Amino acid sequence: FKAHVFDEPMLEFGDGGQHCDPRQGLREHGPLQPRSGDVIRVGVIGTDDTVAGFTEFLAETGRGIESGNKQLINLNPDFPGLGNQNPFRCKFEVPDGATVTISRRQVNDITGIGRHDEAVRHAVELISSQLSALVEGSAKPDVIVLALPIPLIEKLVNAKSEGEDSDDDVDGGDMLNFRDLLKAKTLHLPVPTQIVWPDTWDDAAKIPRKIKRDSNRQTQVKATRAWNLLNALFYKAGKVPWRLLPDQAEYRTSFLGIGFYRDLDGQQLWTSTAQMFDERGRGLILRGARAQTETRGRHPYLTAKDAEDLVVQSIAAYKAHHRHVPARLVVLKTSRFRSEEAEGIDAALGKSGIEMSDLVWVQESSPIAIFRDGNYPVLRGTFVDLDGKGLLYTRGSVPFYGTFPGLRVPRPLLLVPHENSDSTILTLAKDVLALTKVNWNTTQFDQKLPAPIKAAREVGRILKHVEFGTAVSSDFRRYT
Amino acid sequence: SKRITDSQVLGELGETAIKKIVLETGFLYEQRGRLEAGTDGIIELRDPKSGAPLGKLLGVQVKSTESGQYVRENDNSFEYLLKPDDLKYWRTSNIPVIIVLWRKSDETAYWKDVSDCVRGEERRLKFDKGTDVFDPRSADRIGALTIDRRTPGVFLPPLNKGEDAIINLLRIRLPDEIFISTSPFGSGRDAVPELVKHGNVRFDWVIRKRRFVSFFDPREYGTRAIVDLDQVEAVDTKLIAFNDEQDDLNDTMDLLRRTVERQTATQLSFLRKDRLFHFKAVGVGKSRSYRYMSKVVSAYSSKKKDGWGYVRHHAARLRFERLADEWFLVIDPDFHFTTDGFQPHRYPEALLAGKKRLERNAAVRGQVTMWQHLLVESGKHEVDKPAPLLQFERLPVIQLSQAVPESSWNRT
Amino acid sequence: ADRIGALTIDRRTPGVFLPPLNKGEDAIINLLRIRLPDEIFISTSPFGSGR
DNA sequence: AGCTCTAAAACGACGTCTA
DNA sequence: TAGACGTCGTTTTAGAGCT
RNA sequence: AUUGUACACGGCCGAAU
DNA sequence: ATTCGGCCGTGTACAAT
Ligand SMILES: [Ca+2]
Ligand SMILES: [Ca+2]
Ligand SMILES: [Ca+2]
Repeated sequence: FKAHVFDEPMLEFGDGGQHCDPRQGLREHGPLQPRSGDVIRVGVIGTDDTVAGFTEFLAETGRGIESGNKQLINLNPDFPGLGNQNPFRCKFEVPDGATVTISRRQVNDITGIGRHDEAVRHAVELISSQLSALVEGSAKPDVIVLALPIPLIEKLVNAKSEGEDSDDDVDGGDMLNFRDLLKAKTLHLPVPTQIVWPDTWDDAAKIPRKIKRDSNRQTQVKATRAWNLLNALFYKAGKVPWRLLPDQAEYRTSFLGIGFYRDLDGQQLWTSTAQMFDERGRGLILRGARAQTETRGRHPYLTAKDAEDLVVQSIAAYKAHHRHVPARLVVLKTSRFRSEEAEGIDAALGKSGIEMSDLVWVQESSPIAIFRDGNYPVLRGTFVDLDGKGLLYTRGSVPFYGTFPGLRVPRPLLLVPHENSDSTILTLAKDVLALTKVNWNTTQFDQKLPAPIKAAREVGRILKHVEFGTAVSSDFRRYT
Repeated sequence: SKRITDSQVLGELGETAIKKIVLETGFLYEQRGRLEAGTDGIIELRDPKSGAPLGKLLGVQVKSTESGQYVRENDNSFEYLLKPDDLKYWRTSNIPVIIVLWRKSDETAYWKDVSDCVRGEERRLKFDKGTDVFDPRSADRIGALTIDRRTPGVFLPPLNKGEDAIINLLRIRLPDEIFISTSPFGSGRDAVPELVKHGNVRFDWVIRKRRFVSFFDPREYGTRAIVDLDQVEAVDTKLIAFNDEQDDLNDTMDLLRRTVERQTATQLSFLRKDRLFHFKAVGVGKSRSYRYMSKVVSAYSSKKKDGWGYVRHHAARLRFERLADEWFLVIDPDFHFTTDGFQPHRYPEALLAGKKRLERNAAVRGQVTMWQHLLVESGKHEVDKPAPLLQFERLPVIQLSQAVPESSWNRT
Repeated sequence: ADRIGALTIDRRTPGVFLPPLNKGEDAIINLLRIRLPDEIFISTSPFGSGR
């Protein structure tokens, strides 16, 4: 078994600057797409305590936040601030009149409702009306932050209803998710929304767990929270923070990730997709769409014609930007590719003239692993070729971080290409490893899953509550 | 009249030896001329993989002795005392400065940062004879001096020549023949009581589609009514194991699992609810320890803990894979819990989570090595008794071009 | 010689970040903090309220 | 048995006696 | 005035020394 | 739900008897 | 019923040796 270790893929920031870490790359060169204007207007919705609380945190990040662990400065870097080393080259300001306050009576109205499902739906309607008011007026926020208060979090998440669980007496299953439902019901609004708990902008505030009532939630250090939160705010503002540095001589390729999710009843299974490709320039496009078919079932795999329509949409979306079909189409799926699926993909490519294709099943439930000698796991990027099946270590010891940011020995990915695949497993693993660093929901660059696979699952959460046939925005900013 | 004393020759030899060690590591060494003062040379780092110099320099002062013990030398460590002017000059520089002591009698080199002074003393360096050896293995640590851990965004590529890691796969040596035949029954579930009725009983057989597959001869044991004796045949294993038919693969995997279960019944026991091979406890409330070679060390497979009482047994979800026309056994370490050593411990989530959370890479590697040793030893007969049917061999050790800089991470 | 020597002066600080900035005035409070012992003793005396 | 100066070698020019 | 002999500067290790 | 991993629990699916 | 494969969903612990 021949083993290989990939060097960390190169990321692109600012004016063409390159760095292997999103946090340090942003600090040196700045965001890949500079923002026109030096202020990012952020709207805040919440109680007057939380709205004022989150407002000073944005100002606090401007002043600068010290590192939470000086021993590991690369893993837990300090937030620079508003000087020359500003990560996003812009100020996160809450402009006057861009705040909406949830009244104490409104919170008591949501809390007083007995059933958990009815309370969540009533809360979503309340917040949706406030969001509509925020965007209708002259505030014009770029991204809206929902600073949920502690009493609302207990009812909506922990299902606390005055001590006794009336909903559990009904013995219902799969309680509604407030976040997923809220994002689905506000897809028609033109401004992306961000949910923020008081734990992130206030170390003093504590939120108990849903089941372990005594225990409180544990969060990262404040500097790390600011890095991850503001990067999401910057991305949701409409500007791509960083992009994989493109090789000069590479095939124009678009990555399509395919995932599945339940149908809110726990039995049926839809398919959700994510498409990632370059923007013919410095940009990077990440779309999230649902299959337009209606072939209902419980099978975690596509059919012949349904898979064909998925590729046709992806080719068309790519063609809308580059005005030419991609040279290579890499398809990443969460389940093993079958004969009906692969022939469905091939039929779509034949109708479009795509030269090269790769059908990779990204599997996390593999018992195969390798172990070095020592107290630390193998290096991130370690690859083992197990007879046409790639054992890729997307997580592991990171020399840049100086440690391994995990809880146990990391579980590797197993890449199982289909027979109808063009690229060798060595190149496919290199592409998959690179795709893990372009997930903009966080600044830490060692993610287990590639972005198209990761984005497909995130899209499924929101689209679980979207009625079929309803046209929704394909921008990933509305889902991350 | 001109003389070159052995002291100068010894010093030059020590400098040359240190340069040779540095070049063996993979870095670059530059020797300073006559006008050197307090610095014998400069080490420049270089990436072992790409061969690209890293542009990070560090000064080196080499002191050589023909023989003679250092200050307070012992078997584990020794001590050295620096000159004050040399220390001042090293502190007023702008690059890290290391001092390397080279002993010719035993041909040893020990390096230390000149600023790594003994607590409370400015000019004492306590060299640890185990970790301060100057050789390629120390390369990463030397590189750790170049970068300032305070400033963010600065790092260094792994500078070690390579590393060695093992896989959890064990190669199976299948028997050259397999017993295939017909059977009165299409499913073995109804056939099991028929086998229980007869004399000899062994669970090393598979009934899939009215076809009987086994490694042992059905005739020689009590599996008589299970199989049509006339149609019993022995055929090359390549016609059952190494083929493309799906049900053949399923029967091969099931037969391999049952054969492993029977072969390792002395030490292990099977749990069908979780498909878990857990170390069976000998006697209720009586413990067991296992000795394996990795160098012989004991891992303590079965542990009770006081209180109400729970017994943790080491376990593995042994599975089977077919790669490149070869069969491999996959070992996945885990734990099983029993109230008294036999009856499973209900509500084991807390204990399982607590045990798994504190487990690091070294513990899992130890467990997988122990399981590999157990399965390798169980495949040996060493004769009276039938030889074990399945023999497992360790795969050749996997070589990695880069290594984790663990030696530089002792205090992160 | 003087120009060359100025290169190694390292005008940039060794990566140190200073939180505070321009400040107007300071004050203190009459309030004082209390540390408490980690043990208290309770009982039920045969008396009502210590009278 | 540790330090610490002290010997012993070499090179690099440069006053200082010593005629 | 020439011209060794000397003092001064460094490295280099190793010894007799006071401790 | 700043962020993800590991773990635990549960539901379900594909092929043949 | 089994044997082999797999997948998706909701919680806690933790910030990494
Ligand atoms: Ca997010
Ligand atoms: Ca020298
Ligand atoms: Ca020297």
